[PDB]
Amino acid sequence: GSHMGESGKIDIDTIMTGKPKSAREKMMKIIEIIDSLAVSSECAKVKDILKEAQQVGIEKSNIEKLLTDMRKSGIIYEAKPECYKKV
Repeated sequence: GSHMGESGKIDIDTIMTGKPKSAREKMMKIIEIIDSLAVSSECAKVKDILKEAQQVGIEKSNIEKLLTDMRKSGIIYEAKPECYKKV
């Protein structure tokens, strides 16, 4: 913005150095939807992520294995059935 800060102990560089941009292009998109849905919820319903991510063109098989990778990696968590929140 009018200033910046660190991404944290993880960045974009560490991804794009060993993955195509499609990694960030999806990763960021998923967490954007999760965080946008979570912005006044305990969690984002993956039903809603399934809606909006199929609208950005992500496949439901993608969304569900992506969400799975994310919760299992610690990029997000569940804490409710079918409802996930950006870490």
